[PDB]
Amino acid sequence: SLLPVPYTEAASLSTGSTVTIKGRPLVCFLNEPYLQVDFHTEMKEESDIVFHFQVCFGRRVVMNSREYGAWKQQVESKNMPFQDGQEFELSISVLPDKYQVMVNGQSSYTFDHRIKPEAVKMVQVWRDISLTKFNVSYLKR
Ligand SMILES: OC[C@H]1O[C@H](O)[C@@H](O)[C@@H](O)[C@@H]1O
Repeated sequence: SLLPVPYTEAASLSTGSTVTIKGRPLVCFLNEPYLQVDFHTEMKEESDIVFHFQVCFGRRVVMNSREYGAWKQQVESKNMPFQDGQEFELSISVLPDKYQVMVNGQSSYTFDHRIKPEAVKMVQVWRDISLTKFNVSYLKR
């Protein structure tokens, strides 16, 4: 809807930064829609990924990083706070030791930094969703 998907935005992250994403799945969970959020080191899609967050609605969540063109140790979670056919609010906060992911205001996943957050230069949100809001908090030094 509001914003185009794939959605790409140049960004700068550091401790205290928050990325808020608002959207909804394009189809019911039965058809297994996906949602993917990648924090890139460069403005290009082929660049490395500091934090890869992929949701298979109703199934699982996978997190990883792509370093020097290679995927690393994948982390899998079965925690599924997302609701079928519902708008969701996803917020990713940058803590000193890791990323904390909140879904609709509830802590749901964390991922220890593998690469310093300062290496991020772009964020891309894509797959099967309509995007209504994308915001990066630049209120701290
Ligand atoms: O999430 C999908 C993507 O990240 C995983 O963590 C890795 O195993 C990659 O091989 C895979 O292509």
